[PDB]
Amino acid sequence: IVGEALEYVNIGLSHFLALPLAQRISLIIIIPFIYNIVWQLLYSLRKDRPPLVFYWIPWVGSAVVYGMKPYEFFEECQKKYGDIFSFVLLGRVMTVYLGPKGHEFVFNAKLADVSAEAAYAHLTTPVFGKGVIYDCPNSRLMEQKKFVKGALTKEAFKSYVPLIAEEVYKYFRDSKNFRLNERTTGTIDVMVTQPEMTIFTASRSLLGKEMRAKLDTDFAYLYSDLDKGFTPINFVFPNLPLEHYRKRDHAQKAISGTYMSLIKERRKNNDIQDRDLIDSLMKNSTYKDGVKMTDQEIANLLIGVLMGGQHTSAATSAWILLHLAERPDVQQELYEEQMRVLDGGKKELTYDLLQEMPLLNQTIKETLRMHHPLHSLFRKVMKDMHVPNTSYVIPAGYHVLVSPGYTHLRDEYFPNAHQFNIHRWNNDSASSYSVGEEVDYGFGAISKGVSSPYLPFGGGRHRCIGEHFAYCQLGVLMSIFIRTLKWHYPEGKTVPPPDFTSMVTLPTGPAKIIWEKRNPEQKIGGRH
Ligand code: HEM
Ligand SMILES: O[C@@](Cn1cnnn1)(c1ccc(F)cc1F)C(F)(F)c1ccc(-c2ccc(OC(F)(F)F)cc2)cn1
Repeated sequence: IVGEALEYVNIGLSHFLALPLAQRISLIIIIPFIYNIVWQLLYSLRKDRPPLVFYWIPWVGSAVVYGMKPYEFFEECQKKYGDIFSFVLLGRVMTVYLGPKGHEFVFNAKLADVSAEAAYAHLTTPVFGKGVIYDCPNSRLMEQKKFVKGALTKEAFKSYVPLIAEEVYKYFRDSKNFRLNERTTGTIDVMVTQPEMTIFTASRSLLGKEMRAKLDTDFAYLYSDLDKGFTPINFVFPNLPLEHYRKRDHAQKAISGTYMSLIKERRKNNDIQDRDLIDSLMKNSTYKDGVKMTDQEIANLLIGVLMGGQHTSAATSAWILLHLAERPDVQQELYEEQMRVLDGGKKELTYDLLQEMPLLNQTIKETLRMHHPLHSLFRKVMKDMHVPNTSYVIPAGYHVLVSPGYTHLRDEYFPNAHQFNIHRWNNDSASSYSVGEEVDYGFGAISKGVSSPYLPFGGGRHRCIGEHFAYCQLGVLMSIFIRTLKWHYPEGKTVPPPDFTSMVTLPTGPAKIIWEKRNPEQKIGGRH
């Protein structure tokens, strides 16, 4: 008789349901925690799965450790388990593939194996709007990137350079952080100054003078609100009945409206030229199946590209200034190059002259190596993936995580990886370099191999299309900083650690530098 025993199963369940509320609430915690521990131990005998990082708290997983310092988490995991390992993150299973073969396994994954929009849609769509980037099929994204890249040409960069330089000189003249006509030395926070310079220069060149002029009004409040909405909290809390979210949503509606007003006002007056990205998106924003982007999708794609280039470029800027601020030898070297290429300052900065400043371009290159703005890129795995040369299978529903920024800081690929050395790039000062065969996913010919250990702009179909614009912008910025100012740290200060819980790996604030004018009596002309 085990019928007697199955009777006691029923009896035992009734006694459980009659336990005090003190013991049942403690059991609604103990039973998940123990089953979590038993499951992991049985999962560790699966030979068709990467090793899984142990963790106590269910659902949360390695969240805290990974979120606070992810490169140190990866290196500990890499020493324990090798280059392929999985870890649980706020409900998901993330399979990291570290190193250049992980660049290949993720960035070059078949379109049917992995989805970037499935990983990112809740991150970006609430900020940018609907129908663009990750709120549309991949084929739509590929052509959207063709549209934007069609405004990012050599000829456009030759007109952006004097526009960007004008904004920098105006910032030095008019901003309270400088006032170079009035002050010859001062202290700035680079996390204050660089996001401002970045949007001022990005607005003026990409969006035009009307949109730039709007940031001198109360309208700048809306960019701030929108900017605050650009956060990784959206991964788990995209829309909450909270106040930050309404200012964010209001700002998205208000900013896309301004852009549409200009779009419809320029099409009504047929004022459609070749000035800015707006004119280009107006002239060239029809998919190859003949559907035209709407005015609203055009404005949402403007917010996406402006927001993305905003955070990457302003963090990089801030990092270039923070590193140079303890390197007066590099400032000095960079300044000699300015004097040589620009005839002691008697030549006007041009896009062409920027391409003859290899040390300045190497400084950007070296900063992006040490401070890759994106420490982790995700795809959601759609179909079961076999990891080559292993017995590993990554089942559907997993995420794959690739981290070229980790590889940038490994000694085995960059000698003395943790030293800032622009001369590691002597005779290799180009933003990036397709080391062979190319391929086109819809937005131009890019590198087919993505095995490079330096991948600041990723690779494959989801590869950045902003790299030439960002060099142009940073190039002009830094060329004017160098020529105008020396700068250094307050006493006993140094490079800050990155913020990895943020949207980009920007420096922990406040990060102050002291500036002094090279020519205290030089004045900046124009009215204010
Ligand atoms: C220092 C500056 C920048 C860096 C290091 C950078 C880095 C990256 C990386 C790593 C990716 C790949 C993301 C992924 O694989 O999930 C990417 C994609 C992209 N970036 Fe950038 N970015 C920068 C600035 C910009 C700028 C200035 C623009 C446009 C003006 C831009 C537009 C884009 C676009 C459209 C994509 C495509 C994403 C996709 O296809 O899913 N970025 N960028
Ligand atoms: O790729 C971006 C940024 N980007 C690139 N180029 N310019 N901007 C982008 C792409 C196309 C655009 F049109 C605009 C745009 F902005 C992005 F999609 F948003 C993006 C994707 C992922 C993350 C990320 C942040 C934190 C993370 O870490 C932890 F721990 F999870 F929080 C992990 C991942 C940040 N940004």
